[PDB]
Amino acid sequence: DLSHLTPCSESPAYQAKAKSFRNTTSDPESGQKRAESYAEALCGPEGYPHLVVDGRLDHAGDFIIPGLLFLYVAGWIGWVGRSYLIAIREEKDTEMKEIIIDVPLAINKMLFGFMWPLQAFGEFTSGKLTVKDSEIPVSPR
Amino acid sequence: KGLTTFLSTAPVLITALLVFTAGLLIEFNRFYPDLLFHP
Amino acid sequence: ILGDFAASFLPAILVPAVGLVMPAVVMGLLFLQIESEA
Amino acid sequence: KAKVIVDKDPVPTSFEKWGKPGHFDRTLARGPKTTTWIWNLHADAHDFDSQTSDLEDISRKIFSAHFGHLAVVFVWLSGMYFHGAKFSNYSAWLADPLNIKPSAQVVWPVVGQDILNADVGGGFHGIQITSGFFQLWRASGITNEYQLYCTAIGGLVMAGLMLFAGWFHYHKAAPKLEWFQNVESMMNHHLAGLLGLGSLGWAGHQIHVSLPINKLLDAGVAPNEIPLPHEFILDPAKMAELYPSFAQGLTPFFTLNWGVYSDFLTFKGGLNPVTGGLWLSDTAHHHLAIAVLFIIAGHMYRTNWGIGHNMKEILEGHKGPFTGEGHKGLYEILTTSWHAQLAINLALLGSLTIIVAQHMYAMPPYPYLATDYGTQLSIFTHHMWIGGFLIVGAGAHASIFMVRDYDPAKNVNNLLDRVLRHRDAIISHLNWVCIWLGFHSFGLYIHNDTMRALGRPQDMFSDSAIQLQPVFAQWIQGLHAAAAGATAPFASAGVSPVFGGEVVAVGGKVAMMPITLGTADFMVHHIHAFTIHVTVLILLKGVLYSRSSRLIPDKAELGFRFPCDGPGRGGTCQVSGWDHVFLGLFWMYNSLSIVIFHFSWKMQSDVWGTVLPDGSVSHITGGNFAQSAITINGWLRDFLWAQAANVINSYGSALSAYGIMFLAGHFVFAFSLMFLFSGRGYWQELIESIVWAHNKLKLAPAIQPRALSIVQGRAVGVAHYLLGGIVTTWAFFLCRILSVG
Amino acid sequence: AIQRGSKVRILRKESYWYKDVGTVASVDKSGILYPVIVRFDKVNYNGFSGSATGVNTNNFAEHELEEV
Amino acid sequence: IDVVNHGGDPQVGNLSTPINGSAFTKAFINALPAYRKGLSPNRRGLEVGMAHGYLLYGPFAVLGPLRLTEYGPTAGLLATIGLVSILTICLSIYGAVGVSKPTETLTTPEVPMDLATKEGWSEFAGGFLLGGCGGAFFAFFLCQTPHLQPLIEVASNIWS
Amino acid sequence: SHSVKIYDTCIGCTQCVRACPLDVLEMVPWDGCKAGQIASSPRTEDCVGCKRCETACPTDFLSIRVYLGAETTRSMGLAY
Amino acid sequence: IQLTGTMPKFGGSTGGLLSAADREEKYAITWTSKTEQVFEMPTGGAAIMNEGENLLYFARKEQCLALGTQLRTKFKPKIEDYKIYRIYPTGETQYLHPADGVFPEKVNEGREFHGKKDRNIGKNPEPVTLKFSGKTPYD
Ligand code: CLA
Ligand code: CLA
Ligand code: CLA
Ligand code: CLA
Repeated sequence: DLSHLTPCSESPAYQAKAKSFRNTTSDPESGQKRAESYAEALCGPEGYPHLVVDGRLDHAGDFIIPGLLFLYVAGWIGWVGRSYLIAIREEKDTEMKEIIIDVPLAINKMLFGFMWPLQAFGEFTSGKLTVKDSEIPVSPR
Repeated sequence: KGLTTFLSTAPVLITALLVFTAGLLIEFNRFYPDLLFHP
Repeated sequence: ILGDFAASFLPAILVPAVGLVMPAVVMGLLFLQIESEA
Repeated sequence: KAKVIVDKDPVPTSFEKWGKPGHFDRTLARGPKTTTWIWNLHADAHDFDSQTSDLEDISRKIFSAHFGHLAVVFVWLSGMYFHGAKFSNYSAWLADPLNIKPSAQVVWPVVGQDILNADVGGGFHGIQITSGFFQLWRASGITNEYQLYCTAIGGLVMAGLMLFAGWFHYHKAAPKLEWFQNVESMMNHHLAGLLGLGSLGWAGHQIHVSLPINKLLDAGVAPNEIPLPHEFILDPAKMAELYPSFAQGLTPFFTLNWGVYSDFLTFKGGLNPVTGGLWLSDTAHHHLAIAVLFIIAGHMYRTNWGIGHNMKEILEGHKGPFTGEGHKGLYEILTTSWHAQLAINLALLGSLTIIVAQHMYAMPPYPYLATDYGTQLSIFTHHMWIGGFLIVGAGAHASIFMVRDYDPAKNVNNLLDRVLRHRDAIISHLNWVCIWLGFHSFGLYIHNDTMRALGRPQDMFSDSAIQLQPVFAQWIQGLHAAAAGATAPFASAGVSPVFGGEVVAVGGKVAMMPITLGTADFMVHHIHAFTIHVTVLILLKGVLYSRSSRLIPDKAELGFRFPCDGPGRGGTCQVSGWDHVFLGLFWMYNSLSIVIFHFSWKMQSDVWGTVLPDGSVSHITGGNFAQSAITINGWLRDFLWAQAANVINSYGSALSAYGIMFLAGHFVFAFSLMFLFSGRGYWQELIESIVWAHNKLKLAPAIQPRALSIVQGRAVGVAHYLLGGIVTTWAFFLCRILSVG
Repeated sequence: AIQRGSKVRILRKESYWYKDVGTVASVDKSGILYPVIVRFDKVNYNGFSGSATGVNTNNFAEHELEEV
Repeated sequence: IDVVNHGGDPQVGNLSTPINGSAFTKAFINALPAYRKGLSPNRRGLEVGMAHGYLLYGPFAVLGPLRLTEYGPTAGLLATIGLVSILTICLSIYGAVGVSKPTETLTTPEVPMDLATKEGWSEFAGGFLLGGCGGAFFAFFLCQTPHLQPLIEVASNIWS
Repeated sequence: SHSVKIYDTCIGCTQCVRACPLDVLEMVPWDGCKAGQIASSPRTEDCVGCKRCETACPTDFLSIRVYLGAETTRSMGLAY
Repeated sequence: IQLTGTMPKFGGSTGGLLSAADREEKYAITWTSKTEQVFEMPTGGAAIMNEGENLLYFARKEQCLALGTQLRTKFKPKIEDYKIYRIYPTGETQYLHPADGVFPEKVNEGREFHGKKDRNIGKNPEPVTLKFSGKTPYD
């Protein structure tokens, strides 16, 4: 239940720090906005917010939402890269547009890269995502 | 015509991509600063 | 400086023997061993 | 003999080659089959000799690339003047230069970097700059930011003009090969026309602009009631009310009555007590004297009219018994090889930049330069680093000359042939003097560590202990302190307060003190000589053994830049001339780091500090160079541990970017050792393991991933090593001196 | 079945393109040990350090191959 | 006029410079105890050891842990004796391994044939021992008997 | 002395012999190649081990292969 | 045998013969030229190929073939007629580089198979087979 971690509003070390939060942007009340926004976290004896990473809810915003957001964005980047790499193979001049990127193909790969997990599941169930161990270069033992 | 091929090279496009990504992150942390976690 | 332990004169003999005398002997003997022909 | 002949439109201006990388090399044009193509694209982009075999095309490329480099430098200079004009407190600094720090860069508040805007005075928040631009503009007579804005606009116009000239001299009217071979005209126009006319124009500016504006500034007039420099020329009455020898015209110049110009052309010598800089009358007189001397020297060489020298009969006549044939072949060497010219020019520019560093600290040329310790420390450190880099590049290009441009047919029994013939006697005696200097410069420190550790303070090499007083340098200091009035009878004071005299102090801080030399100075100067000698040993060993050795006799066919000849002959690793530059970069790092450490400790302990009202000087550290700069533990404790208390406690303050850069340089130094220690065959096998995992998911790249080559691995390691160490020392120096200075 | 232009997979373990598919440039009919010249899309490691080029063909035997 | 010539054979890796082999360095190197024509071993070694033992009572007598103490000259003598003994052990084991004929250079066209054998290098080592002990003791006696001898005050005021 | 071994996957391109700096290698006639020749290493006691022959070999894995073994005064390449 | 040759006009260097050349072995290269030109020694510096036949001594075989490569390539008269010998201090001379009289890159009858394996390099025995014996897996 994390009795050692108190909420930052009830913690009497966070309230001493929260007066002297510096402004980060040009907004004059940015320190006060940070102070009110970090009060819902858990603070230790230092008076600083802590993040609990075990997938629980009311602390899913620490890791689960940023983690799923990164997984979507990184899957977007990797899937668009893999799609471009596959698309530039079977047209007999691949190093030149590996080094000088074909922009009209890359734009069509990028803007249609939002549906990366559906295409990933389709290629996984279709077997066209993973190359079989026979048709692949392997170093000598 | 030969200029668009130079702009389609890997360093020019990676520089444009990194400047666009850094600008997007900087413009996000200006308007919405101090996001340690999702509330 | 001699110590309060028993036989305090033995550091005054063994330490120069193990630090100067027998390393000179071992390097001379090993030099003759590793540099002799046949 | 010297005429202008060009080819009209030799290279068309088209963008078709912009989209075809690797066009300059035949091997780079087949296409990127491996990732080594990408690194070879940048490694051989400027090597114009490997691109074309015709020296005329190489010289044309070099001449047109110089204009692009000058355009880049002019963009940089215009950016600095624009930052002074728009984002600086220069107008605030001119009012109160003793309590307002120079700042010329504000930091945008998007994250918590708004703390990096230091409170420097006058209601201005920004980064305290240490470049010395503010003192330079005060010595230039610049009073308002509009004069900086005009100079920034002029810098942009000049940068565009240099870009247009670079396009013009490669695509519209490109000079022939014999336009470059007549170095007689080139050197005459660089001595008289560039250095001579440039210093004459600056002497005229310092007569007409810098001297009246700076005399009104030192007299106590605020800069916004100080008249602009053009009514000093338009109205000579205001110019002649101060320094009243402008009442008479230019006729005493032409009747050789130069003595009446003595009020504004002085030879005072010392420092200005008001500002702490050199007298601007001394600088104007100096620029006039060297302008006349350079213009005279620019009439030495025969160009078109019979009078003059040809720089060959000078070389032909210089021959002795120990050499025989002499300098025959050297004119053809320096007029057919660009690399020999770069090796000479880069060595002299590096030693020149080191001279600039060693001179501007002792004779500060600018008002309130010695008062701001951060500016003085930064310009000394920066010019030492630039100078040492240029010297190592000179060793590099001498090595490139020896395998790519040296011809044994033109060099029989001359100086270069005989240097190659007794290179073993050169390198072995240099090796001996390096070993001797290492023992009798570093073993003194080791002995001092041992006797200070063993409780033997009387057995050390100290001032209280066995003394090692530098009697020759002290004798030379005594000669310079007594030089004014005895051997320089028309100097008011010495050239610098370093050699003797009194404490020159401005405000409450010391401008300069006498710098007494003791046992610690002797020992650290011998370490300086030792490290310089080892850098000379590695670079000169790379030069002399560039073509051949007892190990690899056919080493010129392998080239300048090759990794090794193989594991044979015991293993011929790092045999090339490039790898000696690679090791000499580490040794210039070591040398110049010890130089700037000696500077940053000696000046902080014995020169810099505050002046008590009683008259004594309380220094920054407290004069601990006499007793702690004789031990490595003293250098670790009283210099590295003690003075880095500012860079590590800088977090949450205005100098926290320096602590960040301190840690960042530590990271890059540690990151270098992955490339320096490991080898290519580990990483190629690791990339082979990664390629299969990419092949498993159809992620095979068309350009096959290779590990970095052995020379590129060494280059990446040494570049990261130098970057991480230099950034660390920059951060440590600047955060220390922005807290104690 | 080994003829010029047929795509074929390498069975030499030590080859760079072990279990990789390349085309046949020529097959020699004389009595030599490795008559099948096979050219590949990728390039070998071969070359000096820093060399951007490498070989992409080699001779192979009949038993060192399989037709796809 | 080439003052820097070869030794008569250009393809040998050496040069006959003024310092190397001109007129005054061929003599005085051929006339040192090593390379002198008429001397036997245990006489070359005697002369070399006497010179070495005499010179080595300079950085032990006034440069040591006891140099501020009246036992300082005696400790310097003992240290010189110990260094001469270590060097004699080094010479003895160098000979006992087996020596070749010494290197002939431009300065020394004739090297001592008597030092090309193990028996000659044993005589050289014994002569070095006796010479080193004699030279160290002679320098000790000369430095000790006036008990101040203000030439020792020079280079000890320097090595304070 | 090093062991320079030439294997039967040799195309007889003679690049190893021209790349060899100490005349270790030569060409002998051979019926098992299209070029009609194979490399041989008779005076392999002169091999320093530089592997310039292994650098110049155009086979997928090298038909000429240097094994660094016992070190002599010629394998070290010592002028002294 | 006995090496009839005159030495090129060289000023003498420090990279030449050391003490082991007169005690262990030294090497020689003799070559005939019909013109006088300038060459670079592996010793260091430049020397003069005088008219006629030349004899040079070196401390290594690699220095002699580094000279022979400079005699073959990079010269317009294209000198191939060079012979390399080994001289032991006993006096014996062994004729080394053009043993058949033809260069090794050109095939010649009368040369036998040295170091030739009638097996693929991948078809080599494992070291675990050859444990505790003098035989190494490349035999
Ligand atoms: C299409 C691009 C792509 C894809 C999807 C993959 C995917 C893979 N890589 Mg990666 N990688 C790539 C490019 C790519 N990589 C490049 C450019 C580099 C060189 C820096 C590497 C070097 C590399 C290493 C060293 C390792 C991986 C690993 C892996 C695996 C785990 C993911 C990971 O660790 O990411 C790590 C990703 C990086 C370190 C760099 C990725 C760079 C960007 C994000 C790639 C996408 C941008 C691309 C340049 C342009 C897209 C094309 C566009 C024009 C449409 C996974 C199979 C690991 C593995 O084997 O796990 C099984 C492994 O150890 N990769
Ligand atoms: C990486 C290159 C680099 C960088 C970024 C800088 C940057 C800096 N330099 Mg520097 N410099 C360098 C290399 C570098 N320099 C080299 C290679 C030299 C040797 C020529 C110098 C010599 C130099 C001097 C002498 C001074 C600077 C100063 C400056 C500072 C202000 C710049 C300015 O406007 O000064 C403007 C300064 C001047 C115009 C005076 C320079 C006039 C010199 C004496 C004439 C040189 C003529 C010619 C170009 C060289 C010919 C060489 C000859 C042997 C043939 C700044 C920190 C100044 C400084 O520290 O002020 C606080 C300063 O006075 N530098
Ligand atoms: C007047 C100055 C001068 C000039 C123009 C030359 C000219 C040249 N040099 Mg160089 N050289 C010099 C100074 C000079 N150099 C100095 C100062 C060094 C000492 C370090 C050397 C050492 C040297 C060697 C060792 C070699 C050359 C070679 C080259 C040639 C091609 C360069 C190329 O294409 O590489 C372009 C490569 C780069 C631009 C990469 C540089 C990467 C650096 C480390 C980064 C810059 C530092 C920066 C502040 C880091 C910021 C990090 C941040 C972005 C994150 C060309 C003849 C090469 C050659 O001729 O090959 C046969 C060669 O191998 N140079
Ligand atoms: C602390 C680190 C360190 C040390 C000890 C050395 C040591 C050496 N370097 Mg250096 N170097 C280093 C790091 C180091 N380097 C690294 C990082 C690189 C960069 C890549 C190299 C690469 C390098 C090159 C490229 C060269 C050297 C050379 C030298 C030698 C200079 C001659 C000298 O000073 O002799 C005196 C020795 C010392 C000062 C070391 C301290 C020894 C003390 C004073 C004496 C103590 C001995 C002790 C009493 C013995 C009795 C103990 C008993 C139990 C055995 C010396 C052996 C140069 C060389 O060999 O030519 C001369 C040279 O060419 N260095």
